[PDB]
Amino acid sequence: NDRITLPPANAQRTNMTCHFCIVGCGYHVYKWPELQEGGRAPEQNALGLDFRKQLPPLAVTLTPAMTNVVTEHNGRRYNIMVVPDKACVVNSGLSSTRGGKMASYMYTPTGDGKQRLKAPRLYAADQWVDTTWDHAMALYAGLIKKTLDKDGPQGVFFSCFDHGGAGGGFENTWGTGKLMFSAIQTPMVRIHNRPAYNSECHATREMGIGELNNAYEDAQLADVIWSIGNNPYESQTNYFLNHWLPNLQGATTSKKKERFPNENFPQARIIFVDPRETPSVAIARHVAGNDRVLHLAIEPGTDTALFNGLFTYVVEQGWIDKPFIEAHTKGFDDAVKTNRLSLDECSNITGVPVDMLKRAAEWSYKPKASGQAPRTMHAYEKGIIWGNDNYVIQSALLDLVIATHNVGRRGTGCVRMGGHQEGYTRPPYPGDKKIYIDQELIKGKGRIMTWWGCNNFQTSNNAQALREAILQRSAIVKQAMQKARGATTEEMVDVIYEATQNGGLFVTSINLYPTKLAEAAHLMLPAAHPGEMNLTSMNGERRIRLSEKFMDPPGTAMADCLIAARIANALRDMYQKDGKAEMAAQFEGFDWKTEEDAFNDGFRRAGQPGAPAIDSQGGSTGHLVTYDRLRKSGNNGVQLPVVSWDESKGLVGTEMLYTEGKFDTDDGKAHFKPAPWNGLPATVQQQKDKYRFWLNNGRNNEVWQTAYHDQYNSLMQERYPMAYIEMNPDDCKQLDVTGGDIVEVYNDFGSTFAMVYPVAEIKRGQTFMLFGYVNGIQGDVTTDWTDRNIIPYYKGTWGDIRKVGSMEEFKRTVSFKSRRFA
Amino acid sequence: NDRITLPPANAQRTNMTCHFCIVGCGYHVYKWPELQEGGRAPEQNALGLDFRKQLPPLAVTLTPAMTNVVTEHNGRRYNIMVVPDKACVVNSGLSSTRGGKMASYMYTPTGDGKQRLKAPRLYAADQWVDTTWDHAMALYAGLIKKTLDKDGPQGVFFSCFDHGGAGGGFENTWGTGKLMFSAIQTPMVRIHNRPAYNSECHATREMGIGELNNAYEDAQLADVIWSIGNNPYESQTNYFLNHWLPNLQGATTSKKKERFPNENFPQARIIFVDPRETPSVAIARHVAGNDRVLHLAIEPGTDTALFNGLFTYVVEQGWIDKPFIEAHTKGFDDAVKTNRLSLDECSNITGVPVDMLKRAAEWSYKPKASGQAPRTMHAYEKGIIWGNDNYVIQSALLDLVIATHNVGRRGTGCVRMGGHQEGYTRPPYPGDKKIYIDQELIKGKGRIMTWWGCNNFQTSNNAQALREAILQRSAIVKQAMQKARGATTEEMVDVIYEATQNGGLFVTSINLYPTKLAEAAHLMLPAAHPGEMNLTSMNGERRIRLSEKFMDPPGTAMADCLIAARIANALRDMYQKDGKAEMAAQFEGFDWKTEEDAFNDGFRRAGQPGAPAIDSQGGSTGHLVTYDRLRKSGNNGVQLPVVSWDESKGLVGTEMLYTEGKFDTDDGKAHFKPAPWNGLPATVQQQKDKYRFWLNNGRNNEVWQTAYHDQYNSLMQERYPMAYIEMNPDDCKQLDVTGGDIVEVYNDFGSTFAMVYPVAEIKRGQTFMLFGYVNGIQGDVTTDWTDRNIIPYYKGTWGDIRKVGSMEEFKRTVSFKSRRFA
Amino acid sequence: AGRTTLQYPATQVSVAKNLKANEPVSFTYPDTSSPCVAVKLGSPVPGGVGPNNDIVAYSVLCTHMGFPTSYDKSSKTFKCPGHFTEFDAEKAGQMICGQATENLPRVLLRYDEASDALTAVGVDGLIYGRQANVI
Ligand SMILES: Nc1nc2c(c(=O)[nH]1)N[C@H]1C(S)=C(S)[C@@H](COP(=O)(O)OP(=O)(O)OC[C@H]3O[C@@H](n4cnc5c(=O)[nH]c(N)nc54)[C@H](O)[C@@H]3O)O[C@H]1N2
Ligand SMILES: Nc1nc2c(c(=O)[nH]1)N[C@H]1C(S)=C(S)[C@@H](COP(=O)(O)OP(=O)(O)OC[C@H]3O[C@@H](n4cnc5c(=O)[nH]c(N)nc54)[C@H](O)[C@@H]3O)O[C@H]1N2
Ligand SMILES: Nc1nc2c(c(=O)[nH]1)N[C@H]1C(S)=C(S)[C@@H](COP(=O)(O)OP(=O)(O)OC[C@H]3O[C@@H](n4cnc5c(=O)[nH]c(N)nc54)[C@H](O)[C@@H]3O)O[C@H]1N2
Ligand SMILES: Nc1nc2c(c(=O)[nH]1)N[C@H]1C(S)=C(S)[C@@H](COP(=O)(O)OP(=O)(O)OC[C@H]3O[C@@H](n4cnc5c(=O)[nH]c(N)nc54)[C@H](O)[C@@H]3O)O[C@H]1N2
Ligand code: F3S
Ligand code: F3S
Ligand code: FES
Ligand SMILES: [Mo+4]
Ligand SMILES: [Mo+4]
Ligand code: NA
Ligand code: NA
Ligand SMILES: [O]
Repeated sequence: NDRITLPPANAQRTNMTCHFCIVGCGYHVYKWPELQEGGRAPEQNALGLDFRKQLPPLAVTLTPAMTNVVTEHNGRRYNIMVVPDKACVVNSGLSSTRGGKMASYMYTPTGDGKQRLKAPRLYAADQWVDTTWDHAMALYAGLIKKTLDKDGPQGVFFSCFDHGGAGGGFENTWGTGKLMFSAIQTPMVRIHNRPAYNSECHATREMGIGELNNAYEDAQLADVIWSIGNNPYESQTNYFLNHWLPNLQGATTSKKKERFPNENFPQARIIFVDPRETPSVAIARHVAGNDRVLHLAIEPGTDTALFNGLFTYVVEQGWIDKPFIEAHTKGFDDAVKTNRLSLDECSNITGVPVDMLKRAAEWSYKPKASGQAPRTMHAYEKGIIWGNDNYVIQSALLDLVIATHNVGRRGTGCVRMGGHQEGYTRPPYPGDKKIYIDQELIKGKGRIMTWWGCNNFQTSNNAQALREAILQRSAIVKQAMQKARGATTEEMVDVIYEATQNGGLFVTSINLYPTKLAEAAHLMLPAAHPGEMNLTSMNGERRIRLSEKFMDPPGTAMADCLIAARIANALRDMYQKDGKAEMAAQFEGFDWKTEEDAFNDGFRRAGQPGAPAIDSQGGSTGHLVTYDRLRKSGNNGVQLPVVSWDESKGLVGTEMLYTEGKFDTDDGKAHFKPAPWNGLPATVQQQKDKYRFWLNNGRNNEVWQTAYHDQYNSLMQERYPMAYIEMNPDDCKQLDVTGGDIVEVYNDFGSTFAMVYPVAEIKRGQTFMLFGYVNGIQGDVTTDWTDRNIIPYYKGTWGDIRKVGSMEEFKRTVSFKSRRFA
Repeated sequence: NDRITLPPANAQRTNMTCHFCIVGCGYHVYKWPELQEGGRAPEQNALGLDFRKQLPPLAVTLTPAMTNVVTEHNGRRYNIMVVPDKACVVNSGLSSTRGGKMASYMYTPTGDGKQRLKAPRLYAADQWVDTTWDHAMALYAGLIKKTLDKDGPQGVFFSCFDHGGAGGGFENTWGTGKLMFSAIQTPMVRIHNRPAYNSECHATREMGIGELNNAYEDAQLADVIWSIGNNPYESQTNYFLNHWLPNLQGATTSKKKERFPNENFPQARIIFVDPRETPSVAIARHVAGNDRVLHLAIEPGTDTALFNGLFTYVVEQGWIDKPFIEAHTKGFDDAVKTNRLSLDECSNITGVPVDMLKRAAEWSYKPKASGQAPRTMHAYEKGIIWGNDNYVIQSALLDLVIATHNVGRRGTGCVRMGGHQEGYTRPPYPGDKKIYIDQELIKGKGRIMTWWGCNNFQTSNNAQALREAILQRSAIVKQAMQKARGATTEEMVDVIYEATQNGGLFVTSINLYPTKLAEAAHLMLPAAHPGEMNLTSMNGERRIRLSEKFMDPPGTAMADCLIAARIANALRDMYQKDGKAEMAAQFEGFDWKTEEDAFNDGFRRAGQPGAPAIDSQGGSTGHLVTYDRLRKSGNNGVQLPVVSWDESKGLVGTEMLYTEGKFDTDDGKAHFKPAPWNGLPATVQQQKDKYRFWLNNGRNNEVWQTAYHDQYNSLMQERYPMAYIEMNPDDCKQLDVTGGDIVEVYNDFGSTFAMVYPVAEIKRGQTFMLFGYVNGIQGDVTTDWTDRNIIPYYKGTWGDIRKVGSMEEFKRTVSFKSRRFA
Repeated sequence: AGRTTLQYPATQVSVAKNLKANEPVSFTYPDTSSPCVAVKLGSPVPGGVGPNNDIVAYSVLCTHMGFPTSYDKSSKTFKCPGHFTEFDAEKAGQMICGQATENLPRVLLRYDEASDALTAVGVDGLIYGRQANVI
């Protein structure tokens, strides 16, 4: 509708980091009784804005989607307004479409959050019902205990978030990790986005370069930005908007010159390595001109060849830092030999013309006239992380970066752009092997599987094999449960345990919402998100912020760290009752009343005297951070690691990593690695050999992840009622499809469905499907293939397309117009 | 919140009959553009009410729940206000809590109707996706056709509504019945509330008395009202409020006297035959005094004994109409012999003291001082329809009524109170046998099952056996579908059909909502309810009204009759294509563009020259009813059957049936029937022998049916988050339960769950559980037992009760205070 | 205007310590045609005010068809003589059983520790027979 209730001048104001992407944009949450409002005069409302007359452009970001009315546990009603902080350095008052919806996605009884989990849910053999928390713990802890006593920890499976922000963060990763690893001590654990306990960044870390090694200010200071496997307007909006674009526009030139009096700073340029022409390519060309953008539209999976050709060329031209290499690196001469690739071979493999390869090197590595190498920030994400051999691509890319001294200089960095926020503090993983968890589950292993803060039915690789197996195993438990009548909780535990000896699996989901996991889950436990709890996390430049609690969770929904404590204390109590003092002792250390307690126990204990082994993004100075100190810091927080604290200075942190040439390896040097080109994996190549289309996949600007909130939003559902597939118009004509037709996409791995979205910029025999979605799951057609560390090539699959027919309704209501701005 | 938008004086106003119960209360729907409103002055708003000052009691029924904002297919937003008609004779401006929410339960994208089915949904082996109507028809018609060609009609199953109002009515029952019976010609059809193609009222019909034989005005004229197996304050609210209570209060005395100048009319009295003390009993005591209410608190299942003892006694006293018996009945002397039972025997079986038995006969049957028998209306519902041997109870009851001439006299009637509204027009059932459909399905019969406007997962007798079987058979089809890749619709039909030869069953639901049927369904089709379509139906006095369309359905949702036409035309086209002219001809006669066409083809054709056999509650004068004539009638409509029409008079109909002593039998006489007392059925007696509690079940005032809308209403879910079980406080103490504890309820038939509701009025070893609900399905513990016509004894089951635990959140938010007003 | 809120009056009811457990006080809010009750329940409830968080207040007009309801001290409910609706005083006007489609409206009370005063400051829910709570 057509009006908004303004926040009163004296309204309560708390800090809130965005729930969603890595950028970690700062917001303020205004909270006030429903029957009060602000006046239009700027000094009579909390915004300080003059609503007596039209506001100019950029004065505010404020829509009805940024407002709500919450009903608290006391039954009292409060207006809320969730709006970007103008003085936050991250976003400077910018809000993406995703963060802009936070108010709407706060829990209310009648709004978009109406189907929030509010109590334990139990599938009692043949129907969903509520149950109590104590019954849920008796069943869940009971099973875990039984499994520990009979099978050991290897019978207990998890797939759990390791990330930051909403459904993650330092309190939550500690809580879950302490439970899984210190208490239960299970190695049968995967991560939300990948099917083993591993890293996205094995190669770069082992080369001595952690993947978040710079500041967002570095994107302002760069001569050149590379965006490799990365659609940052859509996936990291406000980093792109607030930092990248001002550089491309010339707004940061005078700051470069002030820092470096004796260095030329040409107009900044941008290079995209992406098989696909994305909105980010289009918008870059709009802002900077076609002459300052290079789209290296590589063949899918050919990143390694690209970087080996560039590395070879910059070495042959001598566009490298030989003093840097000599003082601070190891293995260069070996990498020159193993990685040798001519520009002609590079061009044949990539499909990129030799002139474009040479130009990219010239922009990026050839000394400027003043003598200094260009400041080239190399930013990468899932196009290579989920690319053709995660480990080898990073090896090849980092070799280029290290040889060109593009780490440790301002305006440089070889960095992840990131996904979620970060907020990792955990004990070490208690196994000595990587385990492909999905494969284990498919093969019939484990008694109990918990999805915690994730939904692999929508997001696993080879997701169809996964769903099939889980549904069937779930059904066996359902069938066994239904023969019970009048059983105690203990008897039920035995019935379910027995069913798991005959192929069954007990499935638990700890979540905000039922999700598609409800098709298989036997138990669902209600969690709480930021604003319903305090939560700490850091963004892509390691900036740690506290998100303040300002409202109650729905019903008995709890902070994930506190659910973990609940589980630990239930297990402890069972062991104490069973007279097993040693097993009880493993479940000590969860005497937690609030999320802060998890912060004190994890983040703040890392590297302290008498602490156990803790792997924390805070490092050993994490104890200097407190909730009260973060509050005083505001949405600016501090860049980790913290270097000092006092009352007069606040938290003082770290802008850029590796500025003195000391890397995270045994000898302090960065290590070059061999990067062989072996083509595509045979599993993926077999799909490519049999089927017509490359089934690229990934993000839409407007849709967040598995659409857990978005599925309930009427605007989102009207815009994207179904997952879409970008198709070349000529391919469309060949298949007799147009916008709003439905197609089956299929291969040897699976079958799924999408609505057709003709896109002129898509190449013939290539496609692009929205990933993770609630209607048409893309991942059914991804292969089982992973690299050496069990990293999937999610961006590597091929399949055929078959027309189902025309969805008239989609044609009447959905725009199929171009999403590439020109 | 704290204000309402008034309808402008010139607002559009249409007629709507309440969507829900039998009473068929009249409402007006005001529709106007969102940005307009009425003035508070009475002549400046559509209600004609003065909102410049507080309104007095009874002036209006108006809350925010009675308002909404709809978004039409053109994108334009309109205020709606759905309020009771003050001049409708049925309700005189009363709204129940159920009808009062109709505005809220209209479809809007953000409201309670947000999850309405908007397009065909398909379970594509391992995920829910949208599909097109044409693909849906190809798959569904394809299957039906294949089954017809190979198995014949016996392979095609339905459970379908037969009722009136929302999700029924004359258009819809004709459409479905023509499809099932004239076109497909399947006998494998059950009804929404019972598991065969039968009647609730076989005995009374066969004895020559259709079950809706009076007017609501008859409740005003009666000396005595019996409510047998009937909770009418909760189940037929506004008939009780607007008709019964005015009689008990003495507001109708002067009207009785004006009609019958030489007849005494004592203060009216009311008799309840119900094992349970209900709200209705309490409220009758409050209004009439304890001295004018008799609660015959029979032992469960003993109604036949009750009526045989009363019949015997009134015969022995000579409190019968011997001239009526002699002129207008057959078989009396036989029934006196077969049904003979002493008041002592009656008292031993029923548990009702002999004094109370005598008093009920004295109030009801003993001549008044002026010479005339009391005018005693005998009203019955599901306490006896789902009672101990449906056919025998009606035999016993009707014998008492006929002998006492309590049919055909004003102020009398032996009538159903009713459930839904009525609206039946169908071809005759195409078999010569009753078939227990659920048993057939559980035994692995049928290729395809369609649930149409019903949800037997929540409402079958022996519902647990049903769900078990259907989920497993559904799983077989799901498993077979998932091996397909790139299959045409025709190949998929063969895949599924093959799976059904290995125990599978293809399941379709045609609904407003997914419901629990989504756990098994392969296909779901969107329907439209009244106001999104035109719809005709009649209430408990046979008063037919038209509910006018005033808004669009969600997405591509369609009237059920038009869904039936869609199916029939798809089948005809398939047959025509396959060169099968004879088979194509069976699917003629569905050339329908609007619901009115179904009205013309069914209701209006009954009994006309060259019409096929049609069974219609309109009778052979149904052709005199048109939509335009009903419009002119208002919410008053006309009582069926219509006797005359002209332009100047309107529709003139029938107040009471059987006033000349001509019954619906071969000879025109009412026929007495033998009513043996044989105890409880052995299957039920075995449960009673094994287990402690009688598991009575039925309605709650606030909850409608399977809570398909109510499940989305925040108020309703806060009130009744779980199905509740009324238990005696002493029984409670013995089980250590109180309000808000959860219990398992269980027997040999199944296990289910309920929240404990202590109720002082519940007898020891008796309970009462809400039926049909979305959280804790009661029907799991009902037996498979049915009477000779396959009518279940849903109110006849026993089971034990076990404490699960305390739900602290239920204790915090749910009232466990008394629902029996005093 | 600007304004999206109703202009509620601030009306003194009493000081909290004058209220006896389960002894209803009558007042009018937000004008003399809107009868209301405040009661000390004797035990804390969600959203209760005063020293023992147990004082609650309501409009007494039935939200069905507007008859003044009566406070029953034995059940702590408001009962309507019209069509027998009953509302729970301890569950923020939740309808126990009845024909209404709206909870009994709550009168929002400020409690000031410094003065012991209870002031009616708003209404949560719509009062029967009114286009807006404030006429
Ligand atoms: N084909 C294909 N597959 C992919 C990818 C790809 O590019 N292609 N990308 C991968 C990537 S990068 C990722 S990150 C994964 C994402 O895979 P998932 O992690 O499965 O998906 P998300 O939507 O992040 O899951 C968050 C879930 O947690 C719930 N949730 C939200 N907040 C909380 C909270 O506070 N607590 C709890 N307990 N639950 C909460 C949400 O409702 C939702 O169910 O998908 C991966 N899968
Ligand atoms: N709007 C929105 N933003 C999000 C998310 C979201 O769901 N919605 N999710 C967040 C998360 S968890 C993550 S992980 C990030 C994802 O951020 P990105 O990785 O930026 O997003 P994607 O769409 O998965 O993929 C990036 C690009 O990889 C390209 N690509 C495909 N195959 C190849 C290949 O072989 N090589 C190369 N070089 N490129 C290839 C695709 O064409 C695509 O444009 O986004 C985060 N931000
Ligand atoms: N234990 C026990 N069991 C009982 C009874 C009992 O007393 N005790 N009672 C029995 C009785 S009397 C009854 S009536 C049954 C009720 O059993 P059902 O008929 O299964 O229940 P309803 O809730 O009436 O079913 C209506 C369904 O149709 C949908 N619907 C609503 N409007 C429409 C529409 O216009 N078109 C279509 N296609 N769908 C629509 C609703 O969303 C819902 O799923 O339960 C029976 N079961
Ligand atoms: N509020 C509301 N009203 C509705 C409905 C709704 O869901 N909610 N549903 C509608 C429908 S479809 C129907 S069928 C009607 C049903 O309306 P009713 O049949 O009036 O309601 P029920 O609660 O099913 O059962 C009636 C009474 O039967 C009693 N009873 C149990 N066993 C026996 C027995 O052996 N003998 C006797 N004499 N009594 C027995 C129970 O104690 C109960 O009070 O209600 C309609 N009205
Ligand atoms: S608003 Fe949120 S979605 Fe990312 S761009 Fe900013 S953190
Ligand atoms: S309003 Fe509705 S539910 Fe029945 S009592 Fe009336 S027709
Ligand atoms: S006027 Fe109060 S229950 Fe109807
Ligand atoms: Mo990610
Ligand atoms: Mo019924
Ligand atoms: Na699939
Ligand atoms: Na069950
Ligand atoms: O019914």
